[PDB]
Amino acid sequence: RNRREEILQSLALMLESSDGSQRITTAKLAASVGVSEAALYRHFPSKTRMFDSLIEFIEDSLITRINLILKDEKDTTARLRLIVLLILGFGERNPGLTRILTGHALMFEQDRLQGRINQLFERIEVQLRQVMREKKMREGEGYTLDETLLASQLLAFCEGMLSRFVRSEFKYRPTDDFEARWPLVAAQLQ
Amino acid sequence: NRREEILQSLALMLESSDGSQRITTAKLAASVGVSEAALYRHFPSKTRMFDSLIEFIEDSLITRINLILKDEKDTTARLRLIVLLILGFGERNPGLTRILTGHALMFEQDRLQGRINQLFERIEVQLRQVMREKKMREGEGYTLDETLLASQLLAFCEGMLSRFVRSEFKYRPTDDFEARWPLVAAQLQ
Amino acid sequence: NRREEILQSLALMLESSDGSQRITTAKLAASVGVSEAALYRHFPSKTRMFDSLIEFIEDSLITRINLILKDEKDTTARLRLIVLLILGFGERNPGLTRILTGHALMFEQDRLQGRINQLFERIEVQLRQVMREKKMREGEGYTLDETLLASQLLAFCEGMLSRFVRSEFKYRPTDDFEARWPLVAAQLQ
Amino acid sequence: RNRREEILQSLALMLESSDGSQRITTAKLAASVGVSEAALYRHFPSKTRMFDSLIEFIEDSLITRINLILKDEKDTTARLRLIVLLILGFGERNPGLTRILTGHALMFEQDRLQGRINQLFERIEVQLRQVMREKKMREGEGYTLDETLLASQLLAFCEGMLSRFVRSEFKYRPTDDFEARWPLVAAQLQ
DNA sequence: GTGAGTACTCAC
DNA sequence: GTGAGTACTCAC
Repeated sequence: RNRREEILQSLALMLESSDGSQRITTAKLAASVGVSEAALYRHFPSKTRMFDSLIEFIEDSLITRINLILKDEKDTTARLRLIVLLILGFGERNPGLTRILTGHALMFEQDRLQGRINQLFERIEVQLRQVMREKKMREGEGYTLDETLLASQLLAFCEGMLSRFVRSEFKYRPTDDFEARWPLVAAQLQ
Repeated sequence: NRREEILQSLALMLESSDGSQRITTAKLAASVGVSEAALYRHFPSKTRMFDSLIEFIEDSLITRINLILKDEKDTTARLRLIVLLILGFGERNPGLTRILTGHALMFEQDRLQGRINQLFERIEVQLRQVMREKKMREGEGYTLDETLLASQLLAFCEGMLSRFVRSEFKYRPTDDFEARWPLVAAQLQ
Repeated sequence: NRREEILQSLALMLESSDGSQRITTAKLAASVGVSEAALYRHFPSKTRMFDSLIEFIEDSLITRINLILKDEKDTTARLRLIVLLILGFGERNPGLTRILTGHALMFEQDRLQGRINQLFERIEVQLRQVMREKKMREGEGYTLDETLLASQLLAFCEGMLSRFVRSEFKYRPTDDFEARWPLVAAQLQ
Repeated sequence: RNRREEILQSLALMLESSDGSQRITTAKLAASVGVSEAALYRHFPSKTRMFDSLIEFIEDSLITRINLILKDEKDTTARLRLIVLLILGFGERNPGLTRILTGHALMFEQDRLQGRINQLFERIEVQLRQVMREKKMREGEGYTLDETLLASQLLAFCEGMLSRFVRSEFKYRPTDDFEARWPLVAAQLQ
C-alpha cells in the first residue's frame, strides 16, 4: 500500500541525499523508513526489485509525457525542445532518480539494471530520431544532417547536464539557463 | 617501482569488464602478483591509489591543454583541440574515464569526486579564458556569456564520456568527431 | 479441525522431498491456506505442532502393540508382529518416520528428541516384558539377557528406518521382511 | 594446515557437544576456533567444504582400514566381525563425525553431502557383499541366503547402533557388549 | 511487524 | 588476522 510506495519514496530520498554517493544498504534503508530490515521484505523480494520499480516509474513518467508532447505539439523543433526540457526537468525534480539515470546509484546493484537504463535511453533516442524523420512530412523539408547524429547530439547534451547535476551534489540544476541554452542546441539541427 | 605496477593494474582492471564493480584489494594484489600485505607498503589506502590515478589524469590533460595554447593561435581551433583532447584521452584510457565520470568512485571516498570536480572546474575556467581572449585576438568576441558557452562545451564532453561508460565502452567519444565538432562549434555565438 | 489440517499438512510436507530441510512457518501456512499469524492461534509454537505429531506416533504404536499382545499368545510371534508394526508404521508414514529417526527434529527444540527417546525406551521395555514371559508361558526362557535381546531388536528397527530415510524413502522398511525376520529371530537365544 | 586441521577438529568437536544437535553457524564455529569468521575463509571457500573435508576423512579412514582388515584376516566370518567392529569403533571414538554419518548433522547443509554419505554406505555394503561371496571359494560352503540380504542386514545393525548412539547424545556406546552382540549378529549369516 | 540470525565479504 | 558490515531469512 502506502507502505510499498513509502519504501520507494525513502529510497529516492536517500538517493537524493548525501547518502546517495554510497551504497544504500538494507540496514540504512530500513533505518530511514522507520521499520526493520525484515519489514522491507514483506513488500519486496529483493533490493534489486526496489530499483526495478524506481526504473519502471522513470520510464513510465518519461515515455508517457513524451507521447503527451507528441500529441499536443506538432511543430518538430518545438517537439525536440519540449522532450529535452522534459528530461532535464524530470531529472531536476527527482535528484535521487537522476542518480539512477546517470548510472551512479546502480554501481552497487545488478548489472541488469544499468541494462534497463540503457534501453530507456535507446527508446528516448529512437523517439528523438522519429520526431526528426517527420519534419519533411510536416514542413516540406527534412534536416540536411543524419538524424542519428542529431539525436545522439541532443541526448549527449541531456546526459551531460544530468551528469553535472549529479557530480555537483545537485548544485548545477539541469534546467538552469535552459532558455539561453536551447537556442544553442537548436543551432545544431541542420 | 611496484607503486607503478599497482596503479597500472588498477587501471587495467578499471578498463576491464570488472571495472563496473568494486575493485577489491585482494583482486588487485592478485592481479599485480603480490599479496594484500605488499600492496599496503606502497599505499596507506586504496584512496591513495585513486588519488594517484586522478593526479595522473589531471597532469595528462592540463599539460596537453597548455601545449595546445602555445601551438594554436586560433580561438575556435583551440576549443576544437581541447574538446578533442578530452574525448580522445577518455577513449584511450577507458578505465580512467570511469574515474572521470565518477562511476568507479562510487566505491570509494567521497572527496575523490570533489577532486574530479576541481579538475572539471579547472578545465572549464581555461575554456572560459580561451573564449574571452577571442575579442582581443580576433577582434569580435562571442555574443553570449563565456560562462554559458564553456559549460555548454563541457556538458557535451561529459555527456559523451557518460555514454562511453554506459555502453561498456561501445559508444566511442571521438566517433564521428569530424561531423559532431561543427555542430558543437555552431553553439559558440 | 484447523488444528488437524495444519498437522496433516505438516506431515505431508515432512513426507515430500522438502521434508529433507526445515519446514518454515511461512511455507506451512501457505500449504494450509491461512496466514502465518492464523497458525499461531491454534499452536503457540512450531514445537507444539511436533509434540502433537509425536503424540500421534506414540498413541498409534502403543495402541497397536497392546492389541498384538491380546491377539497373539506366542512369544516369538509377538516380537515379530511388534517389529513388523514398527516397520510398517514407518513405511506408511514417511514424514513421521523423519521425526522417529530424529532428522526432522534437528530444526526443532531439543526436548522433542528426548520425547522420541522416551517412546523408544517404552517400546524397548515392552519388548523386554514379552521376552521375560517366555519361561512361564512356554517353559524355558532365553539364555541371554532380555536387555541385550530387546536392544538388538530395536537396533534392527532403527537401522531399517534410518536407511528408509537416507535413501529418500527408496529402501522401504518392510521390504523382504519375511526373509529378514527369521534372521533377526535367530538372535533370540 | 595447522589452522585448516584446527578448524576441522573444532567442527568435529562441536558436533559431539550439546551444540551438535543445532546448526553449526560460522559465528559459533569461529568462536570455538578462537578466530574471526573471516579467518575461516582464509582456509575454506565455504562451510560446505569443511563438511566435505570431514566426509573425506571418514571415507578414507573407513576404507583404508577395511582394506587392511582384508589383508590381515583370512576367515570370512572374522572379516565380517572386524569390519562391523571397525565401523562401530570408529563412530564411538568420533561422536561428532558419527552425527554426520547418521545424516543428522547434514540436515542444515547441502543435500549433496548426504549423497556422499549414502555413496559411502553403498561402498561399504558392496565390500561386505564381496567378502560374503568369497566364502564359497575360501572355505567350500558359501551362504545359503542371498549376500545382498545378508549385507544389508549387517549394515542395518551398524546403522541401528550408530543411530542410538546419536539419539542418546552418545550414552549408548556402539561397542558396548559387542562381544555378546556379535555372535547374535553372526547367527544371521546363513 | 521484528530481534536475532546466516553464510560470506571487504579494506587494512 | 579482523571489525563492521552485506542482502536476506526465520519463528513468533
